[PDB]
Formats: sequence, C-alpha cells, structure tokens
Amino acid sequence: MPKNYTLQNASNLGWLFYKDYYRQEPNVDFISTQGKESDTTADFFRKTNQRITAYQLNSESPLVAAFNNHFGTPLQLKTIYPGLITGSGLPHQTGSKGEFKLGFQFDYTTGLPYIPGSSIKGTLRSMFPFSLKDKGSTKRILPEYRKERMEYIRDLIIEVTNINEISDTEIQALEYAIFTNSTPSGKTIEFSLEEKDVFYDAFVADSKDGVMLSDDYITPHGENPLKDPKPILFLKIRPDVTINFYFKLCTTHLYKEKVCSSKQIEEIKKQNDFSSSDYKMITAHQKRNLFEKILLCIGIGAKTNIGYGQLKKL
Amino acid sequence: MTTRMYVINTLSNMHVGSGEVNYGVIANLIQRDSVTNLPNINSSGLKGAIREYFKENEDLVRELFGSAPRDEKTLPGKVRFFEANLLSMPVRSDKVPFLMAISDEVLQELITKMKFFNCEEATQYISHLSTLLDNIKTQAQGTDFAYVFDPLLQGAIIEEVSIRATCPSHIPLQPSLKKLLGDRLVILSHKYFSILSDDNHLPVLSRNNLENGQSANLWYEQVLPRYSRLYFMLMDGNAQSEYLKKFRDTLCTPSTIIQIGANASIGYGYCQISELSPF
Amino acid sequence: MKISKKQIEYAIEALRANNIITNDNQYPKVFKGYISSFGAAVIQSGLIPAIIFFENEDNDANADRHKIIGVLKDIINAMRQQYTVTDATILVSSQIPANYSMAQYIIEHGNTDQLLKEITEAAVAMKLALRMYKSE
Amino acid sequence: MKISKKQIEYAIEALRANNIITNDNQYPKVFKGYISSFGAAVIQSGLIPAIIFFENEDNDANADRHKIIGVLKDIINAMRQQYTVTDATILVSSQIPANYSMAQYIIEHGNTDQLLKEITEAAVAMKLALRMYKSE
RNA sequence: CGCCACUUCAUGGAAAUAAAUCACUCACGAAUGUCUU
Repeated sequence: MPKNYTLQNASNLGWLFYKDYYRQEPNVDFISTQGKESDTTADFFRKTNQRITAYQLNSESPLVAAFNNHFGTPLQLKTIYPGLITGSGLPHQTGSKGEFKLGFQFDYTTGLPYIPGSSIKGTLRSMFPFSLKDKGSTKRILPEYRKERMEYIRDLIIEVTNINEISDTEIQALEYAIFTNSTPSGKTIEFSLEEKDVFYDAFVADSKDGVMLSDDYITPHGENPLKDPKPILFLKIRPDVTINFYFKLCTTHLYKEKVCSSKQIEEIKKQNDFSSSDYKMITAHQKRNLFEKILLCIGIGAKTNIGYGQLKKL
Repeated sequence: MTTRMYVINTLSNMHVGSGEVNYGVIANLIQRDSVTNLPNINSSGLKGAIREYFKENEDLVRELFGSAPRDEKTLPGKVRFFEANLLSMPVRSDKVPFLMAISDEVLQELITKMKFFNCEEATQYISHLSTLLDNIKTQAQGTDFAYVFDPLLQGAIIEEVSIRATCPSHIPLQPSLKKLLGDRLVILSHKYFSILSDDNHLPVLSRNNLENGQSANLWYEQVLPRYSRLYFMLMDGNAQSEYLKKFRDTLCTPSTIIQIGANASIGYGYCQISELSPF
Repeated sequence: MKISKKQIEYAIEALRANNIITNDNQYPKVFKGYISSFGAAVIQSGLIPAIIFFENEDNDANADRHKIIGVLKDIINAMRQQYTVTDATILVSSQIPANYSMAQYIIEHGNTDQLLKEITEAAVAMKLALRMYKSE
Repeated sequence: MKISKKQIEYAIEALRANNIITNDNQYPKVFKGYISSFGAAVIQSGLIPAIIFFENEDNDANADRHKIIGVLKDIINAMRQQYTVTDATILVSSQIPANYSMAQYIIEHGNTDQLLKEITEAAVAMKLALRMYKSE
C-alpha cells in the first residue's frame, strides 16, 4: 500500500496528483484567501504529497517486465541529482500553500512516471543539424545552427561507428531517414516493416532503495531584491532512479550519399560498378550508442539548462 | 469458420485521428463510433495497418487484401474487415493502479454482434454474457452501479469521487469472461461509462514544437489509454485456405505487434491481436 | 461539441459587461492566454482547481483574471435563461447569484456533469469571442 | 452539384481584388490548404467558429488567412448583386458592408441557411478558381 | 552565556503549424435493323 507500487496494492500516481489532489474534505478550505494560506490547507497538501512520494519500484516489477517484453531490451540510464522533471507545463495550480505548482507526466494506465516517445525523439533530433525548420523567423540563426550541430554529429558518428569520413549530405540523409523516414526533400524511400525507427516511451525502471518521486523548490527572486521571494514547489523524479529507454531501430544503408533500402543495397552490391568507398552502414546497435551519447550529453526533460534531467550509465 | 472475433490489446497510448477540427482545448481528437459515440477504429484503418504488416508477402496480400492501388489488374480483396469497437478501457483508481471498465450497454452490444455475426465460439460466450448481464440488471434495479467481482476492490474510486465500487457476492465471473474482458473488471452503468469516456475525461497528451529550444507551437492530443481492449470481426470471404492459415498464425502469434493509428514513430498505436479463445 | 451562435453572442455581451472588451472593440492581449490556460486547467487538473485558481483576486497577474470567471458566470446564466421546461426537469435551470463565489457554488451543487459541460462550452465560446476582436 | 461558371468568375475577380494572386498569376502556396480546409472546417465545426478561425487576424500563420474571408465576402456580394429581385423569393440581396466583419454579419443576421449555402458555394468556387494559378 | 523567532507560496511567452483535398478503371456491353395477317 504505502510503498512498492505493484499492481495489486497501489493508488494511480497520476490520479493522486491530478484528480484526487484537490478533493474537498471537511474543515479544509482553499477557496478563500484565508483558507489558501492556512496551516490546515498546508497540512492537507503535505499529507497528499507524502502519499505521492512514498512509492518505490522493484527491479522485478511485472509492469516493467511487461514493458521489456513488449518493447524489447531497454537502455538503462540512471538519474543524477538535480532531479528529473517531465511535463512541467501541465496546469496544476490553485494558489494554495504546500501544493505542487508545476505539472508532472504520468502514464494514464499504469500511473508510473514516464517520458513520452515524442519528448525523446525531439530531444535526440535537437542535436542534429536539420532539426530547425527553414522559416522566416529562423533564417537568421539557421546557418550557425546547422554548422555547429553538423560537427557534433560528425564526431559522434565517427566515435560510435567505423566510418572514417562523413559528408554533410550524408549526415542530412541519415537524419531524415532516422527521424522523418524519408529523403531530404519530400520523397519516400521504399522501406520494409522492420526498416523504421520508433521511439517508445521511457519509463521509470527501478528505484533501488527509496521512493521514485521527491519534492523540490525553485524560488525566483524578482527584479526587485527588496521584495519577498516566491517559493515554488514541484514534483521531481528522485536521483539514483533507473530510466528504461525503449527504441525500435534498424540498419541504415548509405550509398553515394543517398539512403537505400536493404534490398536496394543488396542489388547495388550485386552490380559490377559497386564502389565500396561510397557505401556506409550504421547498425541498430551503433544507433543506440549514438542516442545514448546524445542523452548523456544533453539529458532529457524540463529545466535541462539548470541541470535537471541528466543521466549516467547504469 | 467464415466469421471470427479478434480482440485488440493495445501496448501503448493509441491515437486514430478523426481528422476533424476542434476549436477547444484538444486540437486532435480520436475516432468515435457513429452510433454509440465510443472510441473505435475504422475498418479502413484496421485493414490498412494489417496490410502494411503483411506487405512483404505479396501473394498473401494480393489474395487476402486485394490489389495495390493503381495496379493494372484491380482484383477485390477476399477477407472482409469490420470496424473495431471498444470493449474495455482502463480507469484509474485508488485501490489499484487501473481497473478494466466496461458498461452494460457495451456488453449488450457485444452480445448482439455475436448473435448477428455468428462467431466461431459465440454460443457459450453469448449464454454466459447474457447470464451475467441479467444478474447485473437484477442487482442494479434501474440505478447507477459500479460492480467489481473481486472482494478486495470494495469502495474503490473509479476515476471520480461519485463512482464507488460495490462487490455483489451473488454474481459470478467466469474465468473465460475474465480473460476476454480483462483482470480487475468493473461493470459500470451507461451514464458512468459515458462520463468516463467523454472528451472531458479521456487522457490528453500535451505536445509543443521547439525552435532552437524555444516553443513555437502547442497542442493537446487525445489518446486511448494503454492496455485498452477493442473487438473487431474478421469475415473469411472464400479466401484460400493456406493463405488464411498463414494470416491467422502470424496475426495471433504472441511475438506479433501491429501498429494502428497515428504517431507511429513516437510509439503510439502498438497493439496485440488475439483470437476468441474457446470457452 | 458544436458551439452555437447564441453562445458566442452571450460570450460577447459577457466580455463587454465585465470589461474585457473596451468601447473601441479591443482587449488586453493577456486574456487570450488566460482563457486558453483556463481551458487547459479544466481539462487537466479539474473543474474545481481551475475555477479556484482563476477566481482568485489576490493575484500577481498583470490584469484581472477573475473577470474571466465573471464572464463564465454571465454566459452560464444566459445559457440557463433559455432552458426549456423539459430541460429544467433534468437540468438545473436556477440562476447563479451574482455575488456568489463560483467555486463554492459548484462545490455545494456537487461536481455534476452539467456544470462541467457548461463551463467547457462557455470557455470555448469565450475563446471564439476573443478571436473576433483585436489584441490591443 | 455542377460547377457554376459565374461563381468562378466572381472568385477570380475576388482573388485578384483581395491581393491573393500577385501581378504574375502566382499565389503563396499555403492558400491552397487554406481554401481546402475552410469547407471541411465549416462542415465539421459550425459556420460561425470556422469563420471566426479564418477571419482572425494577428494569428500565427504562414500568410494572411483573413484574405480568404475577404474573398468569400466579395463573392457573396457579387452573388447578391446578381440575385433576381422578385416577390415570393427567399434570397435577401442586401450586400455585406465593407466595414463589417463576416462573423458580426452572420451573428446579427441569423436564420443563416441562405448564408450557409452561399458560403459553401463560394468556397467551392474559390477552390476551383485557384487551380488556374501557380503556387510559388 | 542566557533567552527568543518572524517573512515569502507563479508570474510572463507559445494555445496549433505545413503536406496531401480524391486518384485509376469502367462512361454503356449483348439481342432486335422489322415481324405476323
């Protein structure tokens, strides 16, 4: 009940955080100004937060085991302490004392903290040169953006795979194949079912000895240092917590700076004028290593600039 | 032989977009049934996803699904795909993480569909489901109800403080019905299930578009919760026996995972398709 | 959910009556975000938390956020004024008191689906009505 | 239905007059999507919400989306100009004022079955007339 | 060395944006071209 989440004795963490958080109880008032600042409201929210922050996750969790069976072998990385925040922009605020002011990303069914696959895909793509859209507003920073990111991608690819030299067009084609599953343009490559890159949801895997959710403060001091600060309390994923990243990655075949299908590359290999110098191959394992390096570099979640969401190898 | 009922078990948050414009909070809504207003999959989307899965076997696709678009020889498909209707939806609770929620009207619709379509193993299922529905109606006596069949789930809050679970000791739940509908099953009234499945209560996922780390766009996407169960009817339209056997073997293999809906790259609509087990 | 033209009319008169829309058909640019955030809060946290948050008058916000809750109350009152006799037997057609706190009204009347549906429809109507005017 | 040549001519003149097509017979690419999406929005949502969404200025869009509402108003005005003034007819031939937003006109000129039909026909004419030109 | 606490609890920005808007096929085929008084 209080710890060891499981599936038989637990309260849905998202339910507790969003729907059951502001339940109306006798003698508890937070409609009036006096009620929102009262100690009774603070005690009520303290008890709710203590209920939220009391659950642990075992390594042999049937939930996590089912996730592993469905989505394959995970990439296990461990949280370091600033904490980890996801879904910070979700509205969760009334104006009371002792309540969680920022939002949190909970799975609806399981209730476990998780990172949506869209978040992981966007975070990984942001470190690739062609993530920024060529637009009127972005055209000022567009050249520097791609110039800076292309070098980073080049060194990372040379590190993770045996390719000695990679061109800018090759990097563009690889990025558009991994994330867009197309060519740099609008053209579609005839890909097989397994030749698709899928970014599943990252789930909290195992809190070894301790809870997985903790409370943290950000206390902005305004532009006037003579005025009072503003304590903002939010919910974070505790440090030393294992995060399971699930991917479905394939092998990318590059021939003459263009992305080729597996059968296409077989036919190209069978031809007489096959230049092995123009053939490049990045496997699923090397793609996973590339993504792992990106994640260890920048991290994932909210407030990543001020440290939150940084990962270490398990 | 001709008609079989297949159950869809979703492994992630699934989104089959209706494509209509909503000028409220949720910009992208999911497909809903034209009659019952419950979340569903269009038979066109189901057929397209399953054809995409089997695309490698050109002969099997040509015999079962038909000819590819704009082929010189347009030959009709033999297997008929029926739309998938919502069977069970997970609901958040305080006693357990989630519960399997089904309404009495969903049960009645399933019974009527099995009666009309004459599934392979429909007789025992219809008998037992009719008995269960009759017991539920006798116990409810016209009022709103939330009936669980596990004594430990008494007093559970089904996603709303109003909805509380009571355990009727008289009504039995057969193990095959538990396997079909799901563990930790709660039978809800039509009002309760409609409230729990409407647009104000279905899960929504918030997404934003970042340009150089700065938010450019922002929208909300409605999703069907993970581990939801949907049933659809497969009709064997005089298709060849060996291709049919391969189709059902691959479809019902435990290792087989099929993507249905939108947002495939970010892992949304991944499901497992199961056949109606004999009672 | 389809927003009727009468609901948008009610929203226009409610936004003028409180003081969102100035006499020159202009409004402060922050009320757009106020209404969008209220819709998001209703969909995510719940009706009561969102109503309590946006009803608060002792804010640090740039403008008067509680006027959007006032517009909500006026739109709901106008909607209930046109409830049919057979609607009043199923739905509550009583007028919300002007000085009454909306959050405590909802709490005392429960959390019924009628109030939540009315609030969502009125919020969408407010958004559509603001989209018809200029952001200062 | 069948294509109305006169409405296509009105659409051509309104597209030229509302600065959609440049001096060369060329238009910004996104207007094709605007015209196509307008009819679907009208059907799926209400006419009033769709007109509010497309008429909204100061939006975040790749081009001037309100220009299509201007074109629609011009086409409707031309149609009402050509309407036959006879007794026992349903159509009202009064033109839409140039100082009037379309949303306001539809708001205070209800029973808008004729307006709905005219708007749908004008959208179809706009879609078919835009194909004579090239997208940049 | 003794004695002793008060104060502060969210604001601002983004709220959808582009692509595809039907495509291909069939557009009549066969009989009767006068018959019986």
